[PDB]
Amino acid sequence: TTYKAPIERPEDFLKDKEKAKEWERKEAERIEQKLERSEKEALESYKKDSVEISKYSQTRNYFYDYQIEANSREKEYKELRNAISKNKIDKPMYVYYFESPEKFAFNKVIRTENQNEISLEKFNEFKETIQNKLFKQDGFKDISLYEPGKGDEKPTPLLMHLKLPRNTGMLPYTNTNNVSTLIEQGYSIKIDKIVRIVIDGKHYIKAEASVVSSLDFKDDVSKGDSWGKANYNDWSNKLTPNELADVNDYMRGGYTAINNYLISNGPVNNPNPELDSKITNIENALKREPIPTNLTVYRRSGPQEFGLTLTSPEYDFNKLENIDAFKSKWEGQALSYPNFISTSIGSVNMSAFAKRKIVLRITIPKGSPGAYLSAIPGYAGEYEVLLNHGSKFKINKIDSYKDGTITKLIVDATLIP
Ligand SMILES: S=C(NCc1ccco1)Nc1ccccc1Cl
Ligand SMILES: [Zn+2]
Ligand SMILES: [Zn+2]
Repeated sequence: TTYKAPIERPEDFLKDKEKAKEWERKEAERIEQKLERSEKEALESYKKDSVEISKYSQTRNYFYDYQIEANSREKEYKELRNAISKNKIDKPMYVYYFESPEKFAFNKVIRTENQNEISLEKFNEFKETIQNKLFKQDGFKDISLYEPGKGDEKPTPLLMHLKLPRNTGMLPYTNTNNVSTLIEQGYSIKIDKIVRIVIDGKHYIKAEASVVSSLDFKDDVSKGDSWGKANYNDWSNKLTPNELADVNDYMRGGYTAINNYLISNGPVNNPNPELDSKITNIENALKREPIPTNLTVYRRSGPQEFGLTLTSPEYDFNKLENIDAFKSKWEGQALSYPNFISTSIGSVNMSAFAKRKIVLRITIPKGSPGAYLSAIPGYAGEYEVLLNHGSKFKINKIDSYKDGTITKLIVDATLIP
């Protein structure tokens, strides 16, 4: 039943640097024979501009489809992405890399770079920050295949020991006299265990991390639409006529009256049985065929969703103090929506919400209520997934990016069951 690999390796090289580097060099030479000339050229460009190429691969998919196509960095992105995808690994591989604790919204400082010790207080604070959370990792990154020792670069107090699952793209390559391994990331990680370790008198937190598989179509709306239609083409027929009629009414513009009623706390202030009945039916419809796999969706959120307005000075994310204030208020916090929440399987910008500065990137766990409404023909919504009213979201991490000269935010959140 097991595939025999061309160059044998264990799942983890552990502290064995010599054996890891030997394997990595042999793999780099082996995979080089599978690469196309345009793929080899993309790898050469990568070594001369890795920082900018990596930053581009993190946020390229948030633009309009025509902007992605027109971007001068897109050709290089596609070629380097294809190169890594030429070596999907046959069995899991544990990798190692140093990470900033800020990557997990930990701002209390594990220890300063010049400091040695890690207090029990900071270790416990870090544990409570990362426990029971998923964190999206995205973009090109170089990783190591063995545990660092004395002679190795250790730029932070946090060491990631991450299990890459089978079929993850991994590209070992040569760079002048050295060898490195490139991955594209693009998955959720969970930190299962943290331990204090000592390397040459200095203390580090070693984080045992694993990938929690999910669908994330990003700018590939065609692939997302195929998945949505494969799972929800027969959804309309699973509903009662009243449920289907209320879902249809909502989709055709009834969402304004229903959601305004929910936002205004209408069930408490002025109960409307006709609106309550529609809400009941739509909620039931969303529970008929739960989201069948962990799924990432994207919502271009209005400032009112985060207690701001279009003219609020706090909504100007071009100022670093406004980003820091937003992160302080929302990172690690829960956000509950009284209304139904429309999202898209695509991360691309859309003309209807062109100027919205907040991109809510939601991971929906398997079994959540929801439905791919765009499986119903002739609908305005773009590749739409509707989430149930009253949904709660845990905000895990917030990032920023530039959309032209306007700074926008990416809010990495998880739907709570
Ligand atoms: S940050 C880091 N590894 C990640 C990496 C590979 C290339 C560039 O950055 N340090 C390290 C060095 C040697 C062995 C193991 C580790 Cl974790
Ligand atoms: Zn010590
Ligand atoms: Zn309700």
